[PDB]
Amino acid sequence: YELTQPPSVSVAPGKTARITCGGSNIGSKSVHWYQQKPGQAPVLVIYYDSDRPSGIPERFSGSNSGNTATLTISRVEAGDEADYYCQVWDSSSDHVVFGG
Amino acid sequence: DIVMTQSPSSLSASVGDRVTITCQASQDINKYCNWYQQKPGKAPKLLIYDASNLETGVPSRFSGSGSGTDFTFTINSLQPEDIATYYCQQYDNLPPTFGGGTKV
Amino acid sequence: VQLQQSGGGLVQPGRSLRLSCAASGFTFDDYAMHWVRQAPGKGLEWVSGITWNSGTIGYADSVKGRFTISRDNAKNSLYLQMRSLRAEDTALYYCAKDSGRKLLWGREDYYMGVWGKGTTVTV
Amino acid sequence: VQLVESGGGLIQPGGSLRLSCAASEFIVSSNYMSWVRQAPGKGLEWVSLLYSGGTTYYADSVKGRFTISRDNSKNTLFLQMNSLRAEDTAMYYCARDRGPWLHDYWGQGTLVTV
Amino acid sequence: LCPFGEVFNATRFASVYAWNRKRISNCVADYSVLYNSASFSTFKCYGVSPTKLNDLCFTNVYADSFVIRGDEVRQIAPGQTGKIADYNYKLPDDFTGCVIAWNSNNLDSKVGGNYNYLYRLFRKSNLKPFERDISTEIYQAGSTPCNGVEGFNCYFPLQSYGFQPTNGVGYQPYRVVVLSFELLHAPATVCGP
Ligand SMILES: *[C@@H]1O[C@H](CO[C@@H]2O[C@@H](C)[C@@H](O)[C@@H](O)[C@@H]2O)[C@@H](O[C@@H]2O[C@H](CO)[C@@H](O)[C@H](O)[C@H]2NC(C)=O)[C@H](O)[C@H]1NC(C)=O
Repeated sequence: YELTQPPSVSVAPGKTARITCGGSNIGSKSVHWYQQKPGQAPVLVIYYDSDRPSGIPERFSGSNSGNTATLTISRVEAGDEADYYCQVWDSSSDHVVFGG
Repeated sequence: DIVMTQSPSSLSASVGDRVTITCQASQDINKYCNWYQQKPGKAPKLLIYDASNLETGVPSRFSGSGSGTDFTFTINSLQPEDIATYYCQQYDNLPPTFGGGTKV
Repeated sequence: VQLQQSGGGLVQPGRSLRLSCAASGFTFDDYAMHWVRQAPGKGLEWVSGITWNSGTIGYADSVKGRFTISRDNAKNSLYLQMRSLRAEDTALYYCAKDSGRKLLWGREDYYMGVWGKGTTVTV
Repeated sequence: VQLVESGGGLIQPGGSLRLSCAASEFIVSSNYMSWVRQAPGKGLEWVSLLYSGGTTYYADSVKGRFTISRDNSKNTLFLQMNSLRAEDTAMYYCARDRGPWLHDYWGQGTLVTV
Repeated sequence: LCPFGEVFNATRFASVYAWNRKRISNCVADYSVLYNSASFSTFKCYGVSPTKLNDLCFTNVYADSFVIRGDEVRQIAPGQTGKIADYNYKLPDDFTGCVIAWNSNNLDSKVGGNYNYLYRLFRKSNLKPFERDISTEIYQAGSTPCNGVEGFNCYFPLQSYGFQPTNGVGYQPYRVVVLSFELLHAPATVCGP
């Protein structure tokens, strides 16, 4: 529910990228990652734990750990930098939280 | 039919005293308990609806609370204008039933 | 698939507005629709959502007793009756589509795979 | 807003009398109009309720003998009391109900004696 | 077989005013298991027998699902009068089908209450049978017209049920499923085992 991802990623071109989603007992829940480029509608980079949708680059890799889900982008191509959000469903709160 | 037992009746108090009218129902009227105020020789006017909500215009002195079977009505400050008769209505069952009434 | 939107315009504070989201391509009655609003220079926020059988998933804590969401599977139309708008409501409202499985015996999870261009509302 | 009532008086037992409930700033075709009577020196008791669509409900004591109808031409509510007994002597009010039996606004009232 | 589980086992249910209509065709409908289940508190059938459901075949069977409070299950009948039977969901006088209701206090009732389930209270006319009205416009309660703002004589046409676990019998949420067996105008598609 209390999703928290630091807004500071400055991965050098070509190097592996890692984005962490902070949530209490986040391993039990399913983490969904979204990417929104400026002036563009957000897209679904990753929906389930380490489960990619069709027609996306292999770079985006997810790993929902016990307490901190991680979005890893290996072999970062030139550009392709935008805002990334992790969202989960809280059954107790009965509303979707997108974090920040 | 739900019996809206209302007590005390013909209650009299000094200015400023708080009066707590208790109106109990035989069956669960979960939150449906209206309170009406009838001035002498005039039609009654509603004060509290759903036994918590205060009708627009009504002074904040009047207040109602309670749910389930037992409900309570409080005029708080006893304004001299408050002298009237108060009724409790279930308005939920098909034969809506008014209480006995209190001659405050 | 395409999700056309309409009804976005400047609204005086305290008034009401209705947003419509026409849907085409996919089976409207076999997926869950969501309303997501994004303030300028801010993150995403989940407003409302309705499942396949016209069952409202829920509302955000802020917009709870003011916004009512409805759908019409006959004409593939999603609606959001905004009411009593305030300054905070000013944002861009997307019309996303959940691509998850049918929710049965609980097991509720939502991932909005398909989005659409939103209609800005100004208060 | 106002609900003027008229048509009271003295009626021979077993006679028929119809009351009138004039309305202003209201549409009798809506607003869940109703009638509430009060016996002299007694408590209130519900009599009849008219839905906006047309559905009517009557109290068991006044069932059959009492009929409620509306006239949308002039925004008036009518209560045709076919048969009158000694108990029917009371004060009749027509009230606007926000819900089914909320009675937010009340009429002036008319007196009926049998 | 036939898709009936999703109707009777959905996590969420539609509201009365916006009741969902599920069209069922080209299936083998086993109504016997529904009647066998003791969970369904109400299984009243009009113009048909529970055993004849499998024996007699129909086509274009519709399923209407909505949640109402306990004491309003009586208003779901071919001939009835009520605020939800005249403005939310009205069955035809010649209705031929079964109405299925069962308590769901453990699922729908929120501890603090929610606006997920709500019903229409104000409507000028009476709904025709098998008609739904999802319009949300400010109701006008008098001569003076009303704008978008709502105040005196300006009422929102919908009110929300106060479903809570503390509510007693007669106010707890009850799932209601209405099965409409349309006459075999077309070739039979929904036949029993
Ligand atoms: C609706 O669900 C009930 C519950 O059964 C199970 O519910 C979940 C826990 C999950 O395990 C589902 O796969 C199950 O269906 C059904 O009731 C019984 O379901 C079992 C399934 O093995 C079946 O053998 C029984 O005969 C069912 N009891 C009956 C029919 O009385 C039910 O069938 C489901 N569908 C409907 C329309 O109610």
